[PDB]
Amino acid sequence: ENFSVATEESAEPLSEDDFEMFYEVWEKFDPDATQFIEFAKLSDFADALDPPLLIAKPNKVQLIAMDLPMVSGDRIHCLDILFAFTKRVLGESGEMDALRIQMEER
Repeated sequence: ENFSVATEESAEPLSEDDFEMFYEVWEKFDPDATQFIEFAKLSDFADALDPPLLIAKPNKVQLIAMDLPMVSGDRIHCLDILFAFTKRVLGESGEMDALRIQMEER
C-alpha cells in the first residue's frame, strides 16, 4: 500500500490476546479459580506466561527486585501479579511520567 504507512504499530505490545492467554496458563497452576498463587510456585508460573509477559529462567532475581505485595503469610494476589506485570512492561517509555507528576504533589 505504501504512502499510508501510518498504520504500522496500530496497537501496544500488550493486547487483549495476552489477557486471555494469561488466564489460559493460570488455569494450569490453579484449576480451582482461587485466583491466588504461592511464591514458591511463582517463579515457575512467571516463566509459564507467554510474551509480553514471559520472564525466562533462571531470572529469579528479577522477581525479587519487583517483589509484589504478598497476601496471607504465604500467598500472592493475582490482581497484583497482573498489574505489576502491566506496569513492568509499561514502565519502559509510556505512562512512566505519571509518577514524575507526583513531584509537584497536590
